[PDB]
Amino acid sequence: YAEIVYKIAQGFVLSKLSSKPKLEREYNDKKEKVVNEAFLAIRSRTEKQAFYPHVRQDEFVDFAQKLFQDTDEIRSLTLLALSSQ
Amino acid sequence: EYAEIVYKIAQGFVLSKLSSKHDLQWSKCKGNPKLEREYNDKKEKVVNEAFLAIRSRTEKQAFIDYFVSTLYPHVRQDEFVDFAQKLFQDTDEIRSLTLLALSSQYP
Amino acid sequence: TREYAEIVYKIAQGFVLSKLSSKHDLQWSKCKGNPKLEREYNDKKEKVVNEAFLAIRSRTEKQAFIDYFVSTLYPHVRQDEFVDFAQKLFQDTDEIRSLTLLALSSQYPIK
Amino acid sequence: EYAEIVYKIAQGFVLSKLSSKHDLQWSKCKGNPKLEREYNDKKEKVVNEAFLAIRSRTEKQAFIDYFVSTLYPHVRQDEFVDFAQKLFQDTDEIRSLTLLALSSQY
Amino acid sequence: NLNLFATILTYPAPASNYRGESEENRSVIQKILKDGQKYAIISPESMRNALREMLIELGQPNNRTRLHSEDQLAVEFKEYPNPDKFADDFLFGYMVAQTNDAKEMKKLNRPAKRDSIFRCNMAVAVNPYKYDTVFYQSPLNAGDSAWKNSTSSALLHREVTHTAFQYPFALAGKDCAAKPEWVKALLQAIAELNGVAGGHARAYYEFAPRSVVARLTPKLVAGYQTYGFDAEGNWLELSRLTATDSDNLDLPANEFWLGGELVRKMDQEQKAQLEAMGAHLYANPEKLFADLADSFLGV
Amino acid sequence: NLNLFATILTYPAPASNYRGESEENRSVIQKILKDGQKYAIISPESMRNALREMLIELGQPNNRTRLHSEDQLAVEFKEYPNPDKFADDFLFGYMVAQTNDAKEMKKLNRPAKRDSIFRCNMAVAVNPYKYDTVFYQSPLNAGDSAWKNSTSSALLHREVTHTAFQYPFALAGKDCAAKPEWVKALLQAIAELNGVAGGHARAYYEFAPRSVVARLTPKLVAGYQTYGFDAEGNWLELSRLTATDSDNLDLPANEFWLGGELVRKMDQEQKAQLEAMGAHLYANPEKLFADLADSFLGV
Amino acid sequence: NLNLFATILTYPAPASNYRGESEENRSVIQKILKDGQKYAIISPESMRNALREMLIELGQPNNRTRLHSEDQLAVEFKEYPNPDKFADDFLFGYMVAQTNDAKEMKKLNRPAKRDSIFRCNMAVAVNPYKYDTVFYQSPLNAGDSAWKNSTSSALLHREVTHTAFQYPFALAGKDCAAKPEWVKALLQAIAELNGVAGGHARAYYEFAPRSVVARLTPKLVAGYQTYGFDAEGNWLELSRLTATDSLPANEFWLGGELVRKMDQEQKAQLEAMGAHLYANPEKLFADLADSFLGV
DNA sequence: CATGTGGGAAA
DNA sequence: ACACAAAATATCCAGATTGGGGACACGGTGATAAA
Repeated sequence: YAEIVYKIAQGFVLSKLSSKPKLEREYNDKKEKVVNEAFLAIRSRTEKQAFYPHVRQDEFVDFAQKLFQDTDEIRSLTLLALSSQ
Repeated sequence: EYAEIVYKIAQGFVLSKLSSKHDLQWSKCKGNPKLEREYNDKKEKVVNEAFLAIRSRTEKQAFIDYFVSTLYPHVRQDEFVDFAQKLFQDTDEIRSLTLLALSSQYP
Repeated sequence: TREYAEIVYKIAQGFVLSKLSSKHDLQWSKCKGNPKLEREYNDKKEKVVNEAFLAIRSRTEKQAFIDYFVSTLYPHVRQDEFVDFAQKLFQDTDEIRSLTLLALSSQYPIK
Repeated sequence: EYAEIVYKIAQGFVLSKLSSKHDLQWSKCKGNPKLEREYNDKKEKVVNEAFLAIRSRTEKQAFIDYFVSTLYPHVRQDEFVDFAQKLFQDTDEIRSLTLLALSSQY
Repeated sequence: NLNLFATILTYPAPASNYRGESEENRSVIQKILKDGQKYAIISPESMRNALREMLIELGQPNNRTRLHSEDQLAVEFKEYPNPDKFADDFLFGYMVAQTNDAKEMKKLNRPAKRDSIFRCNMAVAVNPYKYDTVFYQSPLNAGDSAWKNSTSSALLHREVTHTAFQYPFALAGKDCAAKPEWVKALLQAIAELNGVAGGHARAYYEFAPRSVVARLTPKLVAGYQTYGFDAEGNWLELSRLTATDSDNLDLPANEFWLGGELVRKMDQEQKAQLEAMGAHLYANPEKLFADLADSFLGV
Repeated sequence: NLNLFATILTYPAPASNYRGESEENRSVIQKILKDGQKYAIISPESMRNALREMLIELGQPNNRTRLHSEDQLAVEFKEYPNPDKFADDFLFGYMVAQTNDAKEMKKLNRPAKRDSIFRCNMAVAVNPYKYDTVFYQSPLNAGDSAWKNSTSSALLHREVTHTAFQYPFALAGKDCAAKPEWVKALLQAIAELNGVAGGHARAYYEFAPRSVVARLTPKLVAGYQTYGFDAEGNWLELSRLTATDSDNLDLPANEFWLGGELVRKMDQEQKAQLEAMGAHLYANPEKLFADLADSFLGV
Repeated sequence: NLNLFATILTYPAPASNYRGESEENRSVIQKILKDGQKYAIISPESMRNALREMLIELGQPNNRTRLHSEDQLAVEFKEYPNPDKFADDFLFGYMVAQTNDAKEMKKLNRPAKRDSIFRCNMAVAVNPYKYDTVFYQSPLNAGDSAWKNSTSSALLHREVTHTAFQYPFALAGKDCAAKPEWVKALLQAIAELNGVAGGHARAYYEFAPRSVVARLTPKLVAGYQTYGFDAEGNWLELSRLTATDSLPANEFWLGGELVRKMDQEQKAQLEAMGAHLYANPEKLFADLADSFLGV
């Protein structure tokens, strides 16, 4: 289920990028570097801050998964987002 | 390729840190020997600093918390999954692998 | 591996020489004409090699031998074959322990 | 060729161990007959205890680890790797040569 | 009625009890089992020596005594070992012969001691060995040059394990003339065992109380048991099928078991039903050997 | 209904069985198999002697008995053996002779007994040998020189292996007039044999009940078995395809084999499936023998 | 249609059936091959005797029988053998007469009898001999001196080998008047034989069932087979270089125990080519004997 | 009877 | 919600020593018989 974290991270990063020819390449390269500021803020968390295929089932189930191995989740957002840039 | 990934990420990390500290593209060093001497001095300083940093902490969660945060691995677009799923023995062995890779690069 | 056996011998002798040179700023290049320097040189070599040999022989185990070898020893510089040699090492280590014991114990000065 | 080096290894081990333990050499032994007697009997004792220790534990790991003792006498400069590989692989004739060399010194 | 089979285990505690030897400065321990793991053992002759010592503790005449004398390991051997020796020689031990003197020591007794009424086997650690050691000491010298020991101050090592281990034993009930006086001493001694170690100055370890499962049958030396407990020590799972069909289904009967310390486990329901078959009542193992020794013996 | 086959294995335990001799002070063990490893064995005459001893144990007349005498191994011969002996001579053994007196002791019986009624093979450890040993020893010296043994107090070694081993046997049904009474005792003794070793003061273990694969059919000695089990102890993998198809496909019949202790393995549905054809019902081998001796016999 | 060849092997087991003698009294097993390795063999006479014994076991007449008697080894002459003997003499058995009795047994039958019909060969251990041995015997001495044997009691060695061996055999189809009834019994017996050794109180093993292959061809005794099986038992390679090229034809093979190997795809293609549809070796001799026979 | 060596990666 | 930046330099153990002593099996036995 690590691939799920990879997919959600990549999709959400692209969503923020879309929210707001070497010119096209440098634009994407510099903008993705800009979005890294949000991640260093998120990876400053210790336990308590900031809290696709389906919505009903995940809240019924994944909510339990989130609260028992939250220590695992720290590697996900750190390792996966960094791998992009 | 497993261990090759560790070697590549360590080498890329040391090169990236050296480029951040001092000008990159070593081929510009060229003939002036003093440039080689200072380049090697900075290289070994960075390498042994990382060596000490990883050596003093090799115990489970703290080790990975320092390893993932301060190192910049490759993309491994989809091949990374197997690297993540077997993380327990992966860490148990890559402590030694990373120590060996860092120790390999001295002048 | 015979190639890795030569690697082990070379890295052992290199570690011994480099540690002696760094710790007591002593160079064999000044051997000629200073026999007393030869006595303290051999004394320092005895001390360092004896300490290393006792430390390595003290315990035998997978994790202890592996992490002591990777921490307190600095291997030589090679481009790629380290992955092959290491991966061959991790299945079986006792022969590697015997080989490194042989290489380190061969460093004793004669008489 | 390795038989000669094994014999030299055993002889050097015996002489160096005796000299280190009880500070005796050949010349002062030649000094007076009592010292021949004492040095000779102690040499018999040490070679006998070594032979008794080595006569058992006949397998790969046990023989290798008991070979770890004696401080690998006079291995000297490793000009030749074939001893490290082929002889470690054979691990049988080495025991016979070591036993014969130890028994030869009495 | 004429046979007695049992196995005895111990409490967990750190135990070194070094037995081996090595110049490598590590007092090795004995390992025999081969399943990818190492198990520590205790050889039975040490337990035999402890039994002899305890028979010495109670009033029991003996012909063999250990003396503390010149460095060679020696025994004061006293009188001729006769089969009519009250405690030690008759119960076990043998009468050796090299010359056998003249006319078979005046045509007395028999120098062939074949029977050893106490049958003993080695113990198994039932816990995998760990490569841990202890850096417990450095030898130190003398300064006033009086009774000077080894010249230098050496260093060495030792290793310990946190383990609990069991052993089986058995004996056949044949004689009733002289045995009843001496056999009772053996059973009392077994309940209490003290020693069976190299040096009790460190890691003194005793294995007196724990669960026991003695079994007496007129089956001419036959045992359904396996002589092994679990890591937790609940070996009784195999008897779960055996106890249910005591009355019917062509399986062993109700008087087919004995109890021990393990009965004090938390559950109680099947202990109430198991009471209808076996004598699972003795909470204290020392009390068990007081009763079932009487039934096995003549009185 | 005229032949009986079986192969029997045991429980896991350490075994000493000191047989060989060595100047190097190590009682070696016998190895026969060549697959790159060594295996421990049992000589058949050892279990033959054990069977003789337990024929003595139950009330059974005999002509052979062991006595303790001068160091030459001697056995008391009692009356001259005759084929119409009760337990020992008729069941096995030959009346060897050098002179054979005059006219075959006045034409009494015959000096040629064919062979043992039942034939057995040596056992195989079915577990690789390991070079482990026990430093179990320290002989001492006499103190008062009274009945003193050898002067010095030397050191030596011994080795053991944690192993469980099996052995086959078979017999043919020829006589039914006097044979049944002693065949019953033979089967009862086979159900529980004890000994078959030199050292029982140390390293005690019993090895009769572990599983039975008995067979009795009028095929005149046909064996589909390989006389080999696995480490986990079940061999039904290759023989499960053979056990079924009792009605057709010319495959070994239903009342062709018997059960043992392996039937108590966890799963039961296929046990019920096999129940429809074969007689795999008896969990205890001792009960199995009491029934199949009657079935094989006339009554 | 008139000749049948076959080879038979068995299950692994220790060895027995010694013949040689030693000055220092260690029983010795036979050795033949001198190429740096040893092997154990069995002379054909032993298995011929065992086959005779099991022909006696089933209801079959005979003029020869072994009697247990005085130390000298003797065999009962019984009555004058005739070629029309129902089981044994017709099957095989050669008689040679020094005097030729009276006028060539009264001008009857034929004087010298040709065994023929049945053939045999060596049995080869197909596994090298090893120097392993066991010292076992510790004889007894009488305590009452009643029919006492040798005075002393000794300790001597004996050796065994964990081995399984094979042997070939053959027979030709010449007679069909009275032959089939006895040939059926002969095939039943050879399908399950036992003994062929002296020591069966110890070292008991039986070698009837294993992977058997037979060939019924009018080749006049020519065999493509090398008469050798795999040490591990997977001798099937000789079939692969042959079966795929059907230059033996389609109906030039049979099957035995080896057919129950887990692989099945090439079994199907060979089923349409060879009639090795038998998994039970006993069943094989029941049917293919009829094909060898005229009816 | 004794010391030796370099350089990159991605939507 | 726009933009800006995410640390910099020196140093990472020092010295002394690595078991000591006594002992490595005792006795009895090596197949008889027919070709």
